[PDB]
Amino acid sequence: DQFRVGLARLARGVRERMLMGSEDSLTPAKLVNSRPLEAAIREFFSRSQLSQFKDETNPLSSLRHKRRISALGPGGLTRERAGFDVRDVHRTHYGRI
Amino acid sequence: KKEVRKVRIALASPEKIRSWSYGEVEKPETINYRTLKPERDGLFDERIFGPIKDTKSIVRRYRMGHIELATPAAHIWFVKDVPSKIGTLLDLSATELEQVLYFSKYIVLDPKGAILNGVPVEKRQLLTDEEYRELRYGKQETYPLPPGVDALVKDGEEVVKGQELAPGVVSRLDGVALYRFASILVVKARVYPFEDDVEVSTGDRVAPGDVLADGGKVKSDVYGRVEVDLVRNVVRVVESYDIDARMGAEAIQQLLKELDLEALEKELLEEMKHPSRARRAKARKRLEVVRAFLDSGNRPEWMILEAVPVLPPDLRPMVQVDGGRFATSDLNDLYRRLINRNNRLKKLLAQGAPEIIIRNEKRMLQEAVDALLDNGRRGAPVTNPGSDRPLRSLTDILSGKQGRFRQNLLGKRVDYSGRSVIVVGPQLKLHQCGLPKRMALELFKPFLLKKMEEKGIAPNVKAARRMLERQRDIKDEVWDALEEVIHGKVVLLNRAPTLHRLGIQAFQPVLVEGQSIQLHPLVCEAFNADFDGDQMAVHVPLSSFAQAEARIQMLSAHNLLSPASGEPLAKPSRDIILGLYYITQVRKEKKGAGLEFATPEEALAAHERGEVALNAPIKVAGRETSVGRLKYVFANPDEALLAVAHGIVDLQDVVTVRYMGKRLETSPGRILFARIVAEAVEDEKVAWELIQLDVPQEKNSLKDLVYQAFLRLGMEKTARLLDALKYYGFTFSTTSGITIGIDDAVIPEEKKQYLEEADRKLLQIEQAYEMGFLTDRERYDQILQLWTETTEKVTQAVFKNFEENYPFNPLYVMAQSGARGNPQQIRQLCGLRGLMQKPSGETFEVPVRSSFREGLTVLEYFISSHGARKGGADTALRTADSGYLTRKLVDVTHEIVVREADCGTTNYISVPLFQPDEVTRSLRLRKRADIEAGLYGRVLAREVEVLGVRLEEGRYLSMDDVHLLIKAAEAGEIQEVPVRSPLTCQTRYGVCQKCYGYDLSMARPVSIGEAVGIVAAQSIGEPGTQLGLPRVIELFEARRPKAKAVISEIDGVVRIEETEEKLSVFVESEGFSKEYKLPKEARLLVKDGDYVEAGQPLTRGAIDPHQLLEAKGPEAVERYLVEEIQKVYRAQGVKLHDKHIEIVVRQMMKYVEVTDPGDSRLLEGQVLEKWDVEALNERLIAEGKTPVAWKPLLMGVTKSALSTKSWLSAASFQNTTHVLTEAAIAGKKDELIGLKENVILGRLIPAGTGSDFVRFTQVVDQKTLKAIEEARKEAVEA
Amino acid sequence: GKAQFGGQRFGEMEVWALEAYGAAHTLQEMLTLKSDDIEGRNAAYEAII
DNA sequence: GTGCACTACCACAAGCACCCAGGTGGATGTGGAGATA
RNA sequence: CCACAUCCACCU
DNA sequence: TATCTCCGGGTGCTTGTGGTAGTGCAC
Ligand SMILES: [Mg+2]
Ligand SMILES: [Zn+2]
Repeated sequence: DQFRVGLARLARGVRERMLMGSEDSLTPAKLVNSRPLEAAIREFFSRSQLSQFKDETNPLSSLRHKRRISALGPGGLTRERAGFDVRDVHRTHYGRI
Repeated sequence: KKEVRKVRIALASPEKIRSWSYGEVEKPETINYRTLKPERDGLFDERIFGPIKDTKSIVRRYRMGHIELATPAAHIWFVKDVPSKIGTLLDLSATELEQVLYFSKYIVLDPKGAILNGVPVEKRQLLTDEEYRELRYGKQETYPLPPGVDALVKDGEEVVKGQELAPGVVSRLDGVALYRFASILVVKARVYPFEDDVEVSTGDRVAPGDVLADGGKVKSDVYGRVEVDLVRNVVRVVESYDIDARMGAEAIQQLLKELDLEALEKELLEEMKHPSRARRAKARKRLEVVRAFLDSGNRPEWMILEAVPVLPPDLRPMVQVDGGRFATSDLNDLYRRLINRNNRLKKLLAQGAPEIIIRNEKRMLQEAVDALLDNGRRGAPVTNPGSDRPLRSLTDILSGKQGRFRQNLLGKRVDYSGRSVIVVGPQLKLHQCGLPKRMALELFKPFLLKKMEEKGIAPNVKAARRMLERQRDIKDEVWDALEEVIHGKVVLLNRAPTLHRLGIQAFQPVLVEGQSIQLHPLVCEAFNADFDGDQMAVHVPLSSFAQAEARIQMLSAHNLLSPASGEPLAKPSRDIILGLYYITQVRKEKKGAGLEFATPEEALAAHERGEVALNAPIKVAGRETSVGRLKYVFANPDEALLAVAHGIVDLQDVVTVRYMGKRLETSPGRILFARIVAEAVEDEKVAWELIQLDVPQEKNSLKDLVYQAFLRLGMEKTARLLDALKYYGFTFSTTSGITIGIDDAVIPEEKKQYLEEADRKLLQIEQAYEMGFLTDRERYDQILQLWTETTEKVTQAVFKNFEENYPFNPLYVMAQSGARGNPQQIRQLCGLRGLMQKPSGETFEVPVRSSFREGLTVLEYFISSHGARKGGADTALRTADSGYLTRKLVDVTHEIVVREADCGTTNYISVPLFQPDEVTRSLRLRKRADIEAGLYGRVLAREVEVLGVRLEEGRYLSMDDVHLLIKAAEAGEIQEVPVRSPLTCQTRYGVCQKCYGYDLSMARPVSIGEAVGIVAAQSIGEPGTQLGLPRVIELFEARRPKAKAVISEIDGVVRIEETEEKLSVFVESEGFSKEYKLPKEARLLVKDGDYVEAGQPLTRGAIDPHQLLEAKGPEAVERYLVEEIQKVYRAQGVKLHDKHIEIVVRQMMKYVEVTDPGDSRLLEGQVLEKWDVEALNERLIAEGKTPVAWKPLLMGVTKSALSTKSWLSAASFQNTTHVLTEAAIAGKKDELIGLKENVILGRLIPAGTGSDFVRFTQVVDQKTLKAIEEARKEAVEA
Repeated sequence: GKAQFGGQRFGEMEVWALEAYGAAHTLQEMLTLKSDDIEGRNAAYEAII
């Protein structure tokens, strides 16, 4: 998802460059620039909420941190202050959660 | 030198702003990157705020700047507040008219409006810029004409709609068309030819009847402007007269320039007194604002701001972070933006005047000013793109959960403090705590430096500091000096959640080796501190004044009883209770022979021989005495304990011991406990009479013992008794060997068939459902009832088995004593945890048959996880709700302090002793706990003699008096006790000593100067976290319950009509009848024909406090609130006294609103006591009998807290914006009464030691007193 | 923080407990002398030395 | 003197600003396009 | 220098 | 061409608006 967001930004950039650009033999450089997609990927892998510091206290800690499921995320899905209705477990969690 | 007494807040004139600032900032250049010095005259200029190099830099912390805007602007607070203060001072609509005038292209115009545009005379209407731009200059139309073509209309032709000005040109309205060669100009004007000199020149605007030109020959006919064209020698007069033209905040200023408050006030009075309440509501709403400006000095002319103040640079600093990058507050960005926009506006106004661009720039500047003053009220200006975080404005600094008020009211940081994990301190005394030596050395560093400077450890303090800076220089002499320093000092220990007053406790530190803080076990309940890894903080008071305070009134040895009730908190804990129960228990096993012993005197030898064999045990259940009492008789307790030491008899053995005066058939354990009590205290007779050596020492027995010892002995003796009890409980719990194994969770066999029986019944109900005899709800109720009955049956069977078979079972022993566990937990361990609640709130149909002694099935564990998650979430949220409630109560009640001479209150409350309704119609005595919580520690209103004892008026009710009154009520002498209460106290700010009462941490009556309000609020709020709560919220914050119960307001009789649409209950009286409609769900509780009184609940349900107050009165609603609040706390087992609830209820309704006006408006509500003072001044002190007829108004806790005379507490409590705006409209000289304001200012607290009753107390020793008194008497000559 | 441990919080609940007692000078010095008043804290340090 | 419409008052619905416990430890993050040098 | 944001934990 | 610089959930409140009954004009 983050990669396709960066790809959409790059698509807007290349469309603008083509609109400004006049000639045609400019495919390598004058169309695509790596800055938007690379910036988006780096931002996702650095400052995202789900990309979080590894807990290497012991192998069990690392494994559990690797197999954790979060209802939270970017912010538009689930948020801290009010989540009382969804905190309770469900009858379908049997064997899955 | 003079002391601060009042704090006044008011508006600041532009003259005041210019007086504050030292020069003006013009450049939006904060600081150059290359030159770290300030760049120019901008936000950090050197000469505008003071020297940045070491006067110190502190001048830059206080010197302010200013920006002189070329265009006036209005404070966002006075235009966007919910009552728009500018919008209510003027006759302008707040929501749309004010802002469309204040931002958009709209015009308001006072002076001239006589011009006609299809609308009558204009006074202050709001009209769009288009129609005003038209009526400014008449009605103008322009028509280009092709060259070389001559039109048919000449220069002076009147034209109507439809006239052909040319073969292709036609106009649309009546006017005059001027022709050129090369265009057509259609004007709505009247043309007059003339041939003489002009009287009115070009530019002047004229009124009808005035001479235009040619003398009296030509005169004006309508309003408009005169234009003279000598080409045809004609004067044209348009129908647009001189009318003002103003826009933006400047326009508003003109309004505020021309508004006079006295005439507006008189007009408001005249137009408010006559009409009904509909108009007079808003009339008084704006009249209060007008009076606020009029009486407070500062005029509203400067209510909008011309010069914007600029905060000192250090209050908005730019700091290097790393590699030259600057971190800056949003204040600098907002100031830079405002400066740049103002400079652009000045330049644009200087160069040229393109009207539309100028207007856009004016709107932009106004938006920038508003964003600087407060961000978020209109749009959301943000930082540089890429970081969508809104800028932080002045309001964000002020308001918010983390704002200037909530960081200075608290003192968030302390110098001499530390924190560490806590461990048990069993070897410590109750007035001692274990402090690690490294943190103790660090905390007492200056004292240690002084002490080692006193001796020869170091030459000077610098040498001592460099000696102590590295731990490799530590020496035994340093440790000895540190021990000498802290010989008498005390430290304050604190737990992170400070729920009540006992969360802070003083202790005498003892140096220990380690990293953890050693804590006495007995204070494990005063703090909510176990030893599972929690940490506690330590603080070190410095001044000898504070040291004396901490050692006297905050030492843990002096705080043994609760402030919420009389129950002690230093009671023996779980392990001590277990040990004392084990030592003071009597065992009985079996009787195997003829128990008959009273009659036969030869039976002694026969039964001794039987005990020699296995016929009868030593603790045999004989008729009169056991063989143990016969075999062993001890002259003294020492002999019995020495025989126990030899293993002959256990501590749990019945035996005859000759005590000081009697022969007792008791156990050596009970005798040893009695001796422990007798040696802990000095005298033994009192110790013997304050114990009960005939029962096992359960936790209630220990609590009663501690309370009696505190009452009859004092402070030191109670502490020593507690220490001895703790030590012996530890020793005997250790030696007794209580262990828990899987076999200790004994499963009774009978419960087995119980399940079978239930199962059979279950099956029956099942088939009862398959025959159609029951519904789903009926079946669910039957299953729930059956399972909840068999659960109780299994619990009873389990406890009966434990009593009968294994008296010394660890689970049963812990359950009987107050050590740990509940019968429900013991059942879950050994019986069954049947019923489990569904997440929807209901309960599962299928129970859990197994227990933890057995193995739970996977499904049962998955079901119990539901309850586990529910409990976790409920804790994690109800804690927050309880904290919010506690903050509300503390802020509303913080002003109550007992400062008093005994008020002459001939008023009281009659506390009932009988429950008015436990059945439909019956009276029974209230529970002992409720009566104790209502009566203990009160002051009798008047003398009462109930059982031949004269309880004199003004006597504090001790526990013995409460017991005597309860016994008398049981006998049937009295039903209500008249006692003083805070609810009837006449003290100005607080309650008096008599009306408050007698319950404290001590027993003695309350000392004068104690802040009873805060301790009351803490006592109410502390159990909330361990708690229902929404009911408490809706009672404290007066609201309308959803399930409202209909009540009657006038006495009468009940006439019930059962119409199927809606039941009709009629309150019938002699001259009138009232009717009430009750729906199907309205389940009432009255019978037809019964007499009904005012306020009597016709239906079952919650009662709205407001209508109850309107019906019965203040006292009735106060009693209802107190009882309802106490009900929920009783339901949870919490023992909370009524004094605190009465304090909060009195603070809840301390407001009245007058009906017959005196010297003020009518429909306004303020303090009851102020109105009482005004009435006393008006009727008696001064001449003029003007009754200020008021009615009491009941408002919630939040509303009462917000509406207060002192603006500091209200601003710091809930909402800074509205409170500060209200306190700025009228200069609010905040008198420094109340503890919150003094905390804000940091001065001495009016309560406690700072009370003027004890604030100053001259102290002189005997010899100096004798010398000065000798001087006095020698001044008295001869 | 990294340089020195930093002071312990005193919040408002601790303030409420402290003024629930009669302690007024303790609160006065712990809000001004030991917390904020720079001249006060400097003078107190010098006097204690 | 009564039938009719009228206009001021009231219960109900909608838009809006404001609340949402205390304390501690640790970790990582804070620029991309235009314009002028 | 410690500002703010985000995340993970610990004690209630 | 390089570097620097510009490009929500819940509660109290207010207001509104059609509803509703007192009262003004016509039968
Ligand atoms: Mg703990
Ligand atoms: Zn009193």
